[PDB]
Amino acid sequence: AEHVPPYDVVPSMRPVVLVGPSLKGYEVTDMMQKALFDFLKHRFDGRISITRVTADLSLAKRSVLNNPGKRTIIERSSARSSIAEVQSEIERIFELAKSLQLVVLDADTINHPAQLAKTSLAPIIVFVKVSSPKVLQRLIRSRGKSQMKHLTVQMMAYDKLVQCPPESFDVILDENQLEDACEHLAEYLEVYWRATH
Amino acid sequence: PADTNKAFKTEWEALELTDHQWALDDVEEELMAKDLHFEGMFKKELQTSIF
Amino acid sequence: KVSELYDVTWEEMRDKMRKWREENSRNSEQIVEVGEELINEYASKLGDDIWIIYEQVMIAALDYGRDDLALFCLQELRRQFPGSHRVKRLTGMRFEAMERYDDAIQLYDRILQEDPTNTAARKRKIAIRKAQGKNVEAIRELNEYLEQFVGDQEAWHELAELYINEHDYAKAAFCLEELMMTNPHNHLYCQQYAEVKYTQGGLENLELSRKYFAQALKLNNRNMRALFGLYMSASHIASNPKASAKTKKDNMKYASWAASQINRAYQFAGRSKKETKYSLKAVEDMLETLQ
Amino acid sequence: GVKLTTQAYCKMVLHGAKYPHCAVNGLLVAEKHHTLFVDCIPLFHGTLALAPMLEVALTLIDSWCKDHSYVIAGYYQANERVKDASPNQVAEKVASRIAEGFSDTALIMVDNTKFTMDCVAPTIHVYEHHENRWRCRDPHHDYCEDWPEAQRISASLLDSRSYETLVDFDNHLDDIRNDWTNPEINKAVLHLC
Amino acid sequence: RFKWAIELSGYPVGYLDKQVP
Repeated sequence: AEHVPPYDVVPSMRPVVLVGPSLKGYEVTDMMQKALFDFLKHRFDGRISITRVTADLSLAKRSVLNNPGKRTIIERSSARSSIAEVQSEIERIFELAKSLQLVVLDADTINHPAQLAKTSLAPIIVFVKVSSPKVLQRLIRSRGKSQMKHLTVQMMAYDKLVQCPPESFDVILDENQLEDACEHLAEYLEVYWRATH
Repeated sequence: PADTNKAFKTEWEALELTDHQWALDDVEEELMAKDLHFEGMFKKELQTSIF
Repeated sequence: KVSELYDVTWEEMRDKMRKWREENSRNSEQIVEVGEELINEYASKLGDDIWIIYEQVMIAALDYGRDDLALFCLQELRRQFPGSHRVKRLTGMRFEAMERYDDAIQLYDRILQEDPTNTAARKRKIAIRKAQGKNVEAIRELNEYLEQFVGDQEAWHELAELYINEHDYAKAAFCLEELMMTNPHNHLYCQQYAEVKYTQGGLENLELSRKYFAQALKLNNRNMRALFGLYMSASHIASNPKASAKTKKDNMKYASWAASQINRAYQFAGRSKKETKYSLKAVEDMLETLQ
Repeated sequence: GVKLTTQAYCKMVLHGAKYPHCAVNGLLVAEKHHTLFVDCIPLFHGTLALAPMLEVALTLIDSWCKDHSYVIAGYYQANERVKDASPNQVAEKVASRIAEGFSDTALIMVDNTKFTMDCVAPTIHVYEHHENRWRCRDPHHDYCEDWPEAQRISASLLDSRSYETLVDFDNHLDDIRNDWTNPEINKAVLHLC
Repeated sequence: RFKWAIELSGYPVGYLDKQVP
C-alpha cells in the first residue's frame, strides 16, 4: 500500500520556520519576527544561515505530481508558481542543508502549520503568540493608523492559528519578555545543534 | 375633495387638451457629443466586510 | 462584535443598523450578529430606538433559521404594545415560517375584519399564496389588490417580476412603464425596461431597447450594463437583413462609439488594479463581433 | 458519470450558499470517467429569464475559454423553492444551445433538500441530452473524483464562512475590478486538502 | 450576434393594442 521507505529524502537537518502571531507581511508580525531574526543572526553568528523564499512552498505532494485535476490551476492561483521555481527552491534548501550548517527559512507565504505538513521538508515550527486577543487588538491600534483597514483579517488569522493543536507545533514562545523568549529558543537551538554534532 | 364628480369632470377636461411630446427623440446625438465621465469612479478600494 | 474583530461604539452600530434599514438589504447573518449584541449589552442605552431594532432582528432571525431569538423579540414587542396590529403581522409571519398556513390565514382575516382598510394583511396573504407555488392565484390576487390600491410601487414591481418569471413580457413592460412614469430620474427602471424590450421581440422592440439603454446611460454614466446593452442592440440592429441603409449606418456608428467607450472604460479599470485579464479579452470580444 | 472535480463542486456550493433566498446559475468548463470538468464560473443570481446579459456573459466566457483551450460543457442551476428541482425553459434553452458545440453536455440541478451543512449526499442531479429531451441519468452514481476529500473540503469552506469572498459575473458587472475566476477559492482549496 | 443567442417566447388596468394616431 504505502510502501514508504524509512529513508525518505529529507534535508540534512530540519529547517526552522517562524509563524504567528498574525499574517506575515503586516507590520506587527513583521516587526515581531524581525526582532527574533536579528537576535538569532547576531548571537549565533558563524554557524547559522538565514534563507528567504519568495515563491509558495505549500504545494509539494499534490498538484505537483503533474496531476491533471489540479496542475491546471497553478498559473492563475494569485502566486508565482510555475512548478520549476518551486523545485529550484527545494534543491536550494537541500544543497544549503548539505553544508551541515543550521539554517532557517523566512517563508513569507507560510502562516499555518497544517499547510506545510504533507510536504517532504518536515521543518521546525516556532510559535510566538499573544496571550489575549484584546492585547493583540490594542497593539494593532497603537501601531499606527494604516493597519486599521487590515485589522479584521489579522484577527481572523490569529484566532484560526489559536485553534491549531499544540502537538502540531514543536516549540512555544509565549513569554512576554523578549529576553525570555529569545533564551527559550536559543536553548532549543543549541540542544539541536549539539544533537547533530 | 368636495365632490368626486366635480373633480372627475375637472380632470377629464384638463387631460383632454394634453398631447404626447416624446423626450427621447434625439438622446443618441446628445450622448455622442462627448466622452463618458469615467473620472472619480475607481478611487477608494473595494469593501471587504462590514464597517 | 465590539473589541471582537472590530472597534466601534454603540452609536456606530445603531447608525449601521439604520443604514441597513433604509436600503432593503437582506444579509440576515450580519444583521442578526449585530442586533443580538445590541439588544443584550446596550438595551438601556437606547432610550426609544429598540422596538424597530426588535422588529428588524426578529425578521432577520426568521430568515436565518433561528427561532429562539425571534420568539424572544416577539414576546418583548407583544409585552410592550398590547393589542397592536404590527405585532399580529409578525406573529402571522412567524406562524407561516413554520409551514402553518391556516392559522396565519385566519389571523389575517381577523385583522382585516377588525380594520378593513389595512394593507399588510393582503400582502401577507399574497405571500402565503406565492409560497405554495400557486402562481396564477397570486397574480390574480395581486391584480385585484392593485385595482383596489393604486399607486403602490412595491406591488407594481412585484407584479412585474412575477410576469417576468412566467415569460409574459408585454404586461411586464407595461408594469415597468408604470413604475418609470412615477420615477423618471431612476436609471435602474430604464435599464430593466430596455432589457425586457430586448428580450420581448424583434426590430422595433430592439429600437426601443436601444433608445432606453441610451437614456439610462445618459442618466448615469457609470452603468456598464447599459453600455453593453447599447452596444449589443446596435450591433444586432445593424446586421438585420430587413433594415434601410440609413438605419444600418446609424447603428454601425452607434456600435463603433459604444465599443470605443467600452475599451476606454476597461483601460481605465486596468490602470488602477493590475490584473490585465479582461483588457486582453474584451478586445477580442469587440473584434470578433465587429460589423 | 461525468466525475465532477473538487473545485467545481466547492465553487458551486459556495455560490449556492452565498445567496440562499435567490436562484443562481453558472457555467461548467472542461478540458479540450467520461468528461472530466476542471472548474466552474458562477454567472447570475436573482432573475434569470433575461437574454442580453446572459448572451454577453456567454460570449466573454467562451472567448476566455478559447484563449486557454477549454470548452463549455455543463450548465448548473438551483431554484428558489426548497421543494423544486426540475429544469425550466431557461435551463433547457441554454443547455440545448451549449450542446450544439460540444457533445454529451451536462445539465446539473442543485437539490435544496440535501443542502445540509457538512455533507449527507452529493446533492446533485445530472441530466443528459437524449434525442430532443433531457433524462435524469441517476443510477445512484458518484459524480465526483473522490467523494470524501470533496465533502471534507466543502464542509471546511462552508464552516469557515468563506463564501463572503466569492464573486460571480454580476458582481463583476457591478464593479469591473472584481474577478470572476476566483483565485482566492483556488488557493484555499489547494492549501486545504 | 452570433452563436450564443437565446430566444424566450411564450388585464392590468389600462391595456390597448391598436391605432390611435
